[PDB]
Amino acid sequence: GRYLTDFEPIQCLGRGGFGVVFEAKNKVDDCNYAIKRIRLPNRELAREKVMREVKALAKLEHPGIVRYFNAWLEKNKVYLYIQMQLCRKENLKDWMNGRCTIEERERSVCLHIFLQIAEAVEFLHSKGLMHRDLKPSNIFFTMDDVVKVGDFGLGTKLYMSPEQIHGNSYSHKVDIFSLGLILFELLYPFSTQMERVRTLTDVRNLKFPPLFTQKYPCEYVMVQDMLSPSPMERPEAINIIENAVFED
Ligand SMILES: Nc1nccc2scc(-c3ccc4c(c3)CCN4C(=O)Cc3ccccc3)c12
Repeated sequence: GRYLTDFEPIQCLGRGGFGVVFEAKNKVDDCNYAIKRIRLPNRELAREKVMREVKALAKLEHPGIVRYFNAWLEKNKVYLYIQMQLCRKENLKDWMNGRCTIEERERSVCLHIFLQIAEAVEFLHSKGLMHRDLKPSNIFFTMDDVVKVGDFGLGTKLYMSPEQIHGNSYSHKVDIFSLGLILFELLYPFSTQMERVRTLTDVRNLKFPPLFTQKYPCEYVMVQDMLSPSPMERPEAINIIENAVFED
């Protein structure tokens, strides 16, 4: 089909239960792209849902949202292709892994990163959309270093709000919970992978390393709020963006 004819596959970038993402070079324009292939549901109503979802996402233009290029269908069982700007190999998880000391995690740089994520989320919320899948392995950097919120719309539960885990009804407030943990994680580097999971699961339960609360008193209170078991109590993305910790 169009994919094999117009593109040269380079490598596989990711494989969820949803679909697959490939790096592919367009033969005509010579640029490399990230192309997600999704198996389309056989049922009529489920297909219409997905096709409306595509039409909503295609309208999205924001500094913190990956640039969209094209979407199309191909028959084998039908597949939906979505062609997006190719971000860097190193995602936010990799970024944090390569910087394991306090000196390597400068306050300003970390907050500038978090702010861009938070602004992308605020933009989606204001449109009536939620992200649902905010985690460091799904947060990207463009070639020119702009932070991008990852794949969404159509893995660990470590960043997933309690209500979202339990299959309970939920709102945009789920993204705020995810934001809290990411803010903590940006400011608190880890020696080992096991320390990371040990500490993060505690932070989910509102139990904080005493060195974090003393070094980051303001953002501690903020993270505490964003991590309420009760979604109503979590602040709006706009409130977080306008918080005093992002003054300068
Ligand atoms: N863009 C990417 N660059 C490098 C590696 C990877 S791994 C996954 C992606 C990626 C990122 C974002 C998105 C996708 C793959 C598919 C759809 N999409 C979105 O952000 C959703 C969206 C679709 C259409 C318009 C706006 C947003 C990736």
